[PDB]
Amino acid sequence: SGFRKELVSRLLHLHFKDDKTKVSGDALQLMVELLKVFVVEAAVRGVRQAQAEDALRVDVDQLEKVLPQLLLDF
Amino acid sequence: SGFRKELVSRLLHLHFKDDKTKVSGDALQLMVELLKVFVVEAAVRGVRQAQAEDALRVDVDQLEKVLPQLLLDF
Amino acid sequence: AETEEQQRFSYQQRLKAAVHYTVGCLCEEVALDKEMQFSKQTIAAISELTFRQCENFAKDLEMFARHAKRTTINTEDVKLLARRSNSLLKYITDKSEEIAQIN
Amino acid sequence: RFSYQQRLKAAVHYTVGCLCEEVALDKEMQFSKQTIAAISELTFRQCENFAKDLEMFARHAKRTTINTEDVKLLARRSNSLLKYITDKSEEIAQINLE
Amino acid sequence: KKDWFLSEEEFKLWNRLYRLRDSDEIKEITLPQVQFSSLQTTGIHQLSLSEWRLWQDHPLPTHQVDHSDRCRHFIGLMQMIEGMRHEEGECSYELEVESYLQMEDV
Repeated sequence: SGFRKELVSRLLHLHFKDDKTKVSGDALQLMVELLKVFVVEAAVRGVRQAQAEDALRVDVDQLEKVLPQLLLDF
Repeated sequence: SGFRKELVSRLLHLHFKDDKTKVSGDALQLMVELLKVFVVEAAVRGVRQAQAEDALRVDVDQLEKVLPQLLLDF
Repeated sequence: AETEEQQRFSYQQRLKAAVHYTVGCLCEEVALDKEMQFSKQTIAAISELTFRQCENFAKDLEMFARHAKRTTINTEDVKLLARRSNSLLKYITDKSEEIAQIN
Repeated sequence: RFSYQQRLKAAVHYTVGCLCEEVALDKEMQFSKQTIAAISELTFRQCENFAKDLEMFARHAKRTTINTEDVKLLARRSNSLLKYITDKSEEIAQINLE
Repeated sequence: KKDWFLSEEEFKLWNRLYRLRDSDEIKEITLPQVQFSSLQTTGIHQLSLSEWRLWQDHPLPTHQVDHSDRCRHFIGLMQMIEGMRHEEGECSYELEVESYLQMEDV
């Protein structure tokens, strides 16, 4: 799967401070990939954390322990 | 009391990838101020946490609690 | 004002829902790969995380652009979002050169 | 003896030690030896991020010499930080001019 | 304005007041130095960003530096996580959002 150029574009324009701000086609397409990598990194770090705890599935506890760093690496 | 511009200048140059990168005298003065703010911010926030626990001294336990929100603020 | 808020809320939810649907799919693949499931609450958290993270990306891109005088966000501001990690930057730059060609 | 890096860190460590001493006297609170060392590590690493970002921020505006704008971009996330940095620039502009 | 390096006196002060030693309980203090998973001790204290997570669903005291946006996003995320930590059946977030899904966006 993956995000769509249109969706990602609506998520960015949702937060821009200057209504004159635009996004190039390549930039938007690059973001689609970046957002995908972000989601996988979180999901994968979650697995790591849970495995380091000998847990069987990723719950919100393991996801919490990887949050701060995940936000700092971005 | 604070960081010497001579040190900060060598602190930054240590991490530049390009041997041409330079730092304006004014930006260097700003970076001297920035580093202080960060140290004092961490120290005081550690203090506020030792106070909340009615401890007598700020230990790494008190520091680690304010860490995520500290790093995220910078 | 009471309709402008309800409108802003609906639209937000529309976007949240799309992110959430997508996040669920991406996590589905990670589950198959690493062979381990995610609680429904973990997926929902990752979704909200991704949603709010888009705000950070957006406001940064806009400023990185204005920093280079531009009003239009291009491919090199996106790269500035991935500076923290060398491998990350390398991966995004690898995908960037790829897009450029065909695009 | 010491690598150029170790001496940079010891210098940072000592400065941090003095700054925590002021805070200790002002706020009436003692710092553990380990806590000061910790803040020293945070600071030295925080400086690596600042340095790399300035370089890229500058190179982003096609400049080779990091300037005041690059520092303001560093503090973009905090109103307090940004306010101070901009004010500092002002005080710096006044002192620089004259 | 003096040297970048510590003077004789400053170095003596550092050695006996601040420098960590092998005979100390904590010989060294390190920080994560992290990795990207998807793309690929003793006397040593690794600073943790996750051990005090239950202190994180509330905005912490500030001195001179206001909390940033991403900080508040983080706090709000920790709050959202607390609310669905003991669920308790179908996800509250799922039902809260699924009714707004438009297949066109996906």
